Amino acid sequence: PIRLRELIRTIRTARTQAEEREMIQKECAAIRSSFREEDNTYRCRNVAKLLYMHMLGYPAHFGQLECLKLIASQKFTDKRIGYLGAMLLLDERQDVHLLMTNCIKNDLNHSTQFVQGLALCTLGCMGSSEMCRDLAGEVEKLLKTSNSYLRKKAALCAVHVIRKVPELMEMFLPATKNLLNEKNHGVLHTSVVLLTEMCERSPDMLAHFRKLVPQLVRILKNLIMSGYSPEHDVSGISDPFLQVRILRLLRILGRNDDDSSEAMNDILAQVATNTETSKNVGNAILYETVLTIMDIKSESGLRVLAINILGRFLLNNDKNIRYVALTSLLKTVQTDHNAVQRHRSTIVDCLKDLDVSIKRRAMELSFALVNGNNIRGMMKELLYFLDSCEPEFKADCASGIFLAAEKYAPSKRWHIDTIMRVLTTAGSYVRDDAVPNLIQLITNSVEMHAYTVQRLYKAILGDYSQQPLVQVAAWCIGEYGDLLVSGQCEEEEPIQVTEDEVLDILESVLISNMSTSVTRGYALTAIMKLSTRFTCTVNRIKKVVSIYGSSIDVELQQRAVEYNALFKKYDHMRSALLERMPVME
Amino acid sequence: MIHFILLFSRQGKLRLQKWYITLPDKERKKITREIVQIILSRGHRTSSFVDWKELKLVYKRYASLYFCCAIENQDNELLTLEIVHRYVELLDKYFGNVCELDIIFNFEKAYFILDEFIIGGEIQETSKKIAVKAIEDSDMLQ
Amino acid sequence: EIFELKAELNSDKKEKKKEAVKKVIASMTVGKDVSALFPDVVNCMQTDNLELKKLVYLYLMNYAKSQPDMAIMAVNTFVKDCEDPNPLIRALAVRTMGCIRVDKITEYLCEPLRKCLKDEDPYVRKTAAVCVAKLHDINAQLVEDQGFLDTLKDLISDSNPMVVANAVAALSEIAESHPSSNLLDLNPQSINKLLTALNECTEWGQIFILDCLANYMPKDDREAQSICERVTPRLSHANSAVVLSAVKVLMKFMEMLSKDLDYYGTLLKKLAPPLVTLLSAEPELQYVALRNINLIVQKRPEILKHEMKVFFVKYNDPIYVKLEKLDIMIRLASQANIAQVLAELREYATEVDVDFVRKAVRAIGRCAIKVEQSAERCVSTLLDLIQTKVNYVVQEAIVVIKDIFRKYPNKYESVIATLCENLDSLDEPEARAAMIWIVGEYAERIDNADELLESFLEGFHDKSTQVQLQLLTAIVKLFLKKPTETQELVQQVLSLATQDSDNPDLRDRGYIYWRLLSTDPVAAKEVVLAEKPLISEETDLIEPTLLDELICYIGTLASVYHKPPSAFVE
Amino acid sequence: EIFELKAELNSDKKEKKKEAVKKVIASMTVGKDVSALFPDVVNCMQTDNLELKKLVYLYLMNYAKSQPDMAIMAVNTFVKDCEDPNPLIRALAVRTMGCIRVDKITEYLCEPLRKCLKDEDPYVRKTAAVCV
Amino acid sequence: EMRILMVGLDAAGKTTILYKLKLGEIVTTIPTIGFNVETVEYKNISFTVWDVGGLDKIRPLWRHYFQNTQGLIFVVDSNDRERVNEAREELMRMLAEDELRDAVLLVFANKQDLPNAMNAAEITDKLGLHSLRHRNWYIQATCATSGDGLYEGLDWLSNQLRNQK
Amino acid sequence: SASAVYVLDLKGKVLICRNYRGDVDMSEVEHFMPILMEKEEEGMLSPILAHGGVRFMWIKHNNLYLVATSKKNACVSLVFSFLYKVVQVFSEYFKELEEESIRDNFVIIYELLDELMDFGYPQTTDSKILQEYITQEAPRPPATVTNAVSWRSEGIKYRKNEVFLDVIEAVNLLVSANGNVLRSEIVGSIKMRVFLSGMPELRLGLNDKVLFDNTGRGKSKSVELEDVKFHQCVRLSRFENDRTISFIPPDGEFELMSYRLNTHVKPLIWIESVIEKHSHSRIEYMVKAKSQFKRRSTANNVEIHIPVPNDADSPKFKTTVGSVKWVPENSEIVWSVKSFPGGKEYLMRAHFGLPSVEAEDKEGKPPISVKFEIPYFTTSGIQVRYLKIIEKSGYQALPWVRYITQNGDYQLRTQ
Ligand SMILES: Nc1nc2c(ncn2[C@@H]2O[C@H](COP(=O)(O)OP(=O)(O)OP(=O)(O)O)[C@@H](O)[C@H]2O)c(=O)[nH]1
Ligand SMILES: [Mg+2]
Repeated sequence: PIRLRELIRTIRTARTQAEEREMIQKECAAIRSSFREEDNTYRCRNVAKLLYMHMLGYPAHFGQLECLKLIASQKFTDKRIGYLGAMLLLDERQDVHLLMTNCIKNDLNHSTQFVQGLALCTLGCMGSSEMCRDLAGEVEKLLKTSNSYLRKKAALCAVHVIRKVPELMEMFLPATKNLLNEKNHGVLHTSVVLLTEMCERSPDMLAHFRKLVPQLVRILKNLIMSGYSPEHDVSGISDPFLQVRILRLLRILGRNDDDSSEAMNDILAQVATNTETSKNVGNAILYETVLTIMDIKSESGLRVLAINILGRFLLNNDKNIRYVALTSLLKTVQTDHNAVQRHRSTIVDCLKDLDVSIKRRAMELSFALVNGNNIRGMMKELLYFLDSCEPEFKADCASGIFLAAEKYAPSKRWHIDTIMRVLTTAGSYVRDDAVPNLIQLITNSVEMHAYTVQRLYKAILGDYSQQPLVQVAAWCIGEYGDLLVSGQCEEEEPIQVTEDEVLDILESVLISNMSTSVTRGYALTAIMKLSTRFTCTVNRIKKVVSIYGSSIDVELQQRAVEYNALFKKYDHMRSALLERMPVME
Repeated sequence: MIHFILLFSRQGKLRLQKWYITLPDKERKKITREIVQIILSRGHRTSSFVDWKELKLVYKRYASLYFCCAIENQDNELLTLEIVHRYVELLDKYFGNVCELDIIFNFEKAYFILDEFIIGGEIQETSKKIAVKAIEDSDMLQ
Repeated sequence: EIFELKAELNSDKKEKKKEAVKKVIASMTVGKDVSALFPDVVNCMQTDNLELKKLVYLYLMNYAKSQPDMAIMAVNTFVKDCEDPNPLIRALAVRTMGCIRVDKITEYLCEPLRKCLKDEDPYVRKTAAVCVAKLHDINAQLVEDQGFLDTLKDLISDSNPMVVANAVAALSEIAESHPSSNLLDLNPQSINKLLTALNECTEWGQIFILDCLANYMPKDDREAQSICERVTPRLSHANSAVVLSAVKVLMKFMEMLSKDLDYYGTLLKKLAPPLVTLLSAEPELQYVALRNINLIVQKRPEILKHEMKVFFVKYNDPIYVKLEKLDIMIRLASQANIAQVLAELREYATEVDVDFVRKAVRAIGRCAIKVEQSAERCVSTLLDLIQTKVNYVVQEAIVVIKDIFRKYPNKYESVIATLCENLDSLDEPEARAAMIWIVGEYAERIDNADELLESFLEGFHDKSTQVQLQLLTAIVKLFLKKPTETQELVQQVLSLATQDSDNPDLRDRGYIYWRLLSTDPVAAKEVVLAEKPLISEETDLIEPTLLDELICYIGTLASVYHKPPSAFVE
Repeated sequence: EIFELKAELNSDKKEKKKEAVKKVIASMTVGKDVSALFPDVVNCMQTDNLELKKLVYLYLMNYAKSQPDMAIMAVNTFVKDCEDPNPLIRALAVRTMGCIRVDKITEYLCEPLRKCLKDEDPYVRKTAAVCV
Repeated sequence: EMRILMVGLDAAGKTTILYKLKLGEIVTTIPTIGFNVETVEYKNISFTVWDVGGLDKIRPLWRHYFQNTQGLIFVVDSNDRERVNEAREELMRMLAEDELRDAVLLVFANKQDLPNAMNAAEITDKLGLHSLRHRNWYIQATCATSGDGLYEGLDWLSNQLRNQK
Repeated sequence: SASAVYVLDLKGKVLICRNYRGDVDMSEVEHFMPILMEKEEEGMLSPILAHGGVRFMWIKHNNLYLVATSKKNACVSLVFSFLYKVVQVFSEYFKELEEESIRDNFVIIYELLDELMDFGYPQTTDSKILQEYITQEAPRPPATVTNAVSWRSEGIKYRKNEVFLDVIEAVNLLVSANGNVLRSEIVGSIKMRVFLSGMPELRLGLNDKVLFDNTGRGKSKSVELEDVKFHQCVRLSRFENDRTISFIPPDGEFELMSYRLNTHVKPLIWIESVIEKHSHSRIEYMVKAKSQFKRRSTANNVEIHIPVPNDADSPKFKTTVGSVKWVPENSEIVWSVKSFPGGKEYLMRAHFGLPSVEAEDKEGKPPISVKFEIPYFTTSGIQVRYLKIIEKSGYQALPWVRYITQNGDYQLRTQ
């Protein structure tokens, strides 16, 4: 029975983890044989050493009985370490945490506010939804009291029981009424977090809570005009935590209301001027202000000043504020789509930043910055950026180019030009989900498949290791070989479409192990398609099917058998079912 | 909503973990080792912001010991840095010139300052005096 | 800080400059940038101390590239120190001159190297022989211009076979660096001289002079046997590296022996107990040893086809040895050793290493594929491993029993009566679709095949392409097997496949199945219910043209990787 | 070397100036000439630590003669420390004031000595009697 | 966090307003021969105060805090027109150092209860504080037993210390 | 063929580094430990790592990673066996091989790495001859460095002339959980301590089956040498001719021959045990240990290890002969019998507890490994016949021998 800090020094005197695990299991067996004696005196430090093992990640699953026993103790420190072990070793899926219900319930009825503080603490940190339905009648009872040490814990415990049971929030509506003049700002902070949560959950609660807008307008005006407080105060603001929470409750309320949005008009006009962009905190205040402005249905004159704020936030050399300004313009995409578009050179300039996050947010901001006019010039630098990307940006950029091109394509020719340029420059980095999207849009095209599939064959002759490229290309060849090989049933004057390497490129994909076997599924599907699309060179692909009948894949063996039966027995049924596939949406 | 709180050293040793979302221990080690690998492999002019798995992750270098959280990606981001700075001042006021060994030897007191400062992921006391006073009163109960 | 060290260096006392250069190489030891102290430790080099100049040569080696312009101040000192009564400092300066890779320096480094080739002491001669290959690595055509190749051939024509062995190592390096222009193959008389050089040179030299034999091929039966009779006692050596190269040259030269002569079987039976004994080595050599055994048992499977008991894994063995012993047991699974191998693999799914258990289940499957005799015992063992109901064990066993059913679908119709209950909440799509093939393929002895697919058709549109396509094939096969019950099922899976799904091959196979069902559904009894041929499996025997190239590379990185050497070198 | 010690001394942390004055009295222990660090350890004297000020009084005793001109910066601190609730620090300051033999200092040292004669605790009274 | 002095001519009330700042009291204070030092945690900034008296023998003893010195407060005595000229010459002797240049000036117009005192403007004229290059100076009317004007000097001093929000 | 021989710490920084060819850049060692953790956590832990075109051949010490880097097709077993010989020579030099030996005795080790290898080529890797001109306490190199016989320098002289032979048995065994033998082989190793004068030559006499078949005396007791791998010093051509172990001995301690054979004799110590694995309560090890060998030999200091559950608690051992220490640091027991005679059976009954809650993962079932040691006994029955000292001076040396039966990996599989 050594001390906790003795085990700390024991593990810190270990260099090798192959020896540190030996030093773990020594004292672990000491704790295990100690728990066989049912000792309630050293149980504090035994469970503490066991939690020190769990913190570095050692087997501590067995010592949860004794955590429950420390919660089932009567001394204060034993209960303290027991609730620590309950928050650390127990969770929702532990399956043994349901025994805490009676103990937390009696410790919610404990005389001390600190033991009730721990009973609210563990229930707010990890109280399961089944435990929420068993304790929320006593959670509100500690909200029916007025102890300012306990009300701040009961309000966020109510946030937790809404978080785990969102159909139990109706019993805290009568418990949250008109406690919104509490002078303790901690209780007031937890109450504004609770109102933000309640307004986030149900629209039926909005109408009860958009009535108390001017009350919290007065509270926020009292906190903004508060020049100094001894506590609550970092960088000269009396509780900016509660200021951001009140501005966030102002952001989610009045977002589709006009009366409450003009009830909060003047305090937003004040805090847009009574902030300070010097340290981090006032920039946070002003950014939450501009978020509140851009999310409510505010006056556009507020939005003039707010876009002036965000143009200043782009100018700040702090990468914090550059991330904030990119997130800012990423938030006000649809709201004020015009005044964000004149930040375009700065948004493109943020693509050359030395951060993964700033390049990511500027990339997505240029993606959301696309309209029906900037599609020409921006996509050139966007694909230049994709060519100058990193392999982690290539999936997101390859998706975003496709998504902003499917909406705002000025020309279906140039649309497929940009798509084919991306399919060359990305290759095996685009997601396979975008491949049926590209297939669906090029079959939504009807007038250009010559220009599509000729350029397809011009590109894919050099490469097949780009896997989604040939995922596109095999279906493209199988559906539009008749437009690829045009009027060439026999040998003519030499045109580059040759109907023998057209089959051999797919066959070379087949023989090569650079093939995900849905490459091979698409390719054999294209082979069976081009027996009717081509009358030029037939009965050579039937050879490929007949020799392919003993391949090692399951479905490809099924596919070769089900083809070879048609190619040898039901040739009259092959051209009957090889019509083009119809267009869906 | 803060989903987790992580405190890992420069060498990668986990000094404090916290989970406000109940995900199992293998997932805990996976996510923890991933985040430790991400932050230790990033420079010093990278805004201390990472968009990692639907989370605008907020970390900060105060010393060799690195601190890590992640707010929900619909909230303000700089206030999470102010939360971590306020908790730094809490550890400095309760411990007194807070060393690494003060965090190493007396980790459970840092866990309890965290318990009396944040439950459920949200700030429960915005005063920098009432919280340390209450934990010194709970220590005064012992 | 470094000015103090340069002031210690610029003094005239031996004990001051000695501690100065020790502080220099101690800063270099942790890797401090002591490159700035180059041209002043150049001056503190020509000393009568022999312990001091090794540190200086270490600095010059570690900073030859660092100061390409300031390094010209050492050539006179090198040609002085190559003129010393002590051969240790001469050979030390020679091996210093070779490792300094600066092309501005090595022009003046030809003639003192030529002189130290012609020295009396074999120590500096075998140093200068390796230094010839060092300079040929620096500048090959300067070595060709100076004619050091002939002097390298004259140290092949030397006595005291350590100089000869370093000459053979240097020649193997230089002829490797050659385009084989003027290839340095020997007459068999110099080869017999190397055979006389074999019982005398070092155990490392006994490797490199066996490395020249990878470049020569004998022309007679008596010549090959005559050299292999003294290649043969090299297999009884303690070092596994001499044994491995001797195995390499014997595998190279056993294609010249008459199999009808009794010397070839003498080579065969005397080779296998050394190959079994090399498994008792220390395990990092055992990894390359198992890869080379795999290279040999593919080349000659008759060697280790009676030694199965030694390829059983042990608990102390790491993952890279336990996974390769499984592959050797695959390459050596025969008709009579079925019980020990299958009970051994039965005790291999009982491990906590997940990938080892997956590879073990795949080994049982490759055993059921490779031999048809114990496919049934593989089926019984794998069903009893399904009876463990460990999730990844079932996720491998479904695919493995599927691939057993693909090769041998014949007498396995009462096995699927258990496989209907196989933890139907299986998650991995490679074995979900495998179980879909097991159901739909065997949908005549499975009576509840419709209602189990109702679980598989619920979350239909987001699983995979493979799982959805296996459902699309297996329901058509089921409905062809029973047209009464699954009349709605084939229609609803065609409606889920054709209309709402945009999965393109799934769409194409759906429209094909629908046009087949609408055109002539009775003709599907010949179209989709065509008699499947015997599936040509994926036989993993390496191409004998490539394998004979890999007979020429045993003990190499290509021998480990089972690749051609040019496939990975740069 | 002593500028580093004066920089440790001119800080504001208790543990830095504490190790600084311990290094000062350790140099004084072997007898190093730490007389040059007089007027700056004069400033680091009025502390709430009682263990620290004994070392400072030891320095002032060992260097009263050494700095006869710079020693005028302690009389206000002595008449302050003779007005303390702790009688140990009062009698300590009294027996410090007596052993400092500088005639420029002892003119202002009559009345707080007279007050500590008239104190209640016999410890500081029997100290002030010897200080007379 | 930052350090500061309180110097000036003797009997000018600077230790009186010092112990007014520390505890809020006007305690009996001798004419200060040695020094005084307290700490005032104000606006979350520990104003570490280093009084040095204005007796004639200890006026040359001012340089031995001027090693590692960040600020300055010069407490004037308004009621002495006879000694304000030698206090001015003493201030000009203190400010004529190549070491005392980070020390911003903070003038405390003190003993502002008697009718014979100057205002917060005539003292600047008698000192000539407008001719101060490299000196952020600020005069402030302070009184001891009321404590008025002391916290305004602390406010301006704290604005000189921090350059943040 | 390595271009740069490296030794890293357990973190990945350079303890000591030694380049030879410049084919591997010195900055590429920094990728090793990230590639080590990257391949290790996916089960691809191999002695050969790769970074594009640069390979990483490595063996592992307790605190040291002997990283051997190459870019082209290096001869691999060359590199790994040279790594093992560097480990053996440095263990001869520095009896503990740690970072205190690297970071402080750095005067000699760079010289050692320069001497053992040039251009990636091992040239002279024997320890005792390298002692004679590389010291930490320099003259010309010895001619034994240049000699064909490069393991025994002339000039060695002792007062007495003694040759100590150590015939050490090592029974390898893998008994399945059913109770049958899967593999009963014996790797035997003779280590010699030779203290002679000058350049002697030694001919070892053994009771070989093949040599007695060459003689015609193959009906008495003999050993069936299935394979023998000798030292370099044994003239192997003469052994191929007529089974002759002809060698000039090295000086001091050296291992002569490492032979291997298969043995169908019953195992020495049979371990039967039943395990009553109850859910969340306890476990029982009713283990018995009988000896199948003769009633004249006594097994010294056996350590019969049974692997136990990891989170067991309150250990109980109703033993008969021999002490138990429960080792939960390795999660096992050590049933130690000091004097274990032959033909006797000693019972041990163990009883543990088990926690009421299960674990997240499984533990595994390691086999039973015991640590017996028997003097004056060879299970193979191999006996040295003669050892003829040949010397130009001519004297009587003292060929002494003792017979030791130990284990190799003496495994018996568990339930
Ligand atoms: N009437 C009046 N007298 C004051 C006021 N402030 C200070 N004084 C007088 O000035 C005297 C100065 O007291 P101290 O503070 O000890 O003097 P000092 O300025 O510190 O000068 P030294 O102690 O010598 O450094 C007090 O005793 C008071 O009598 C005031 O506001 N009103
Ligand atoms: Mg005063």
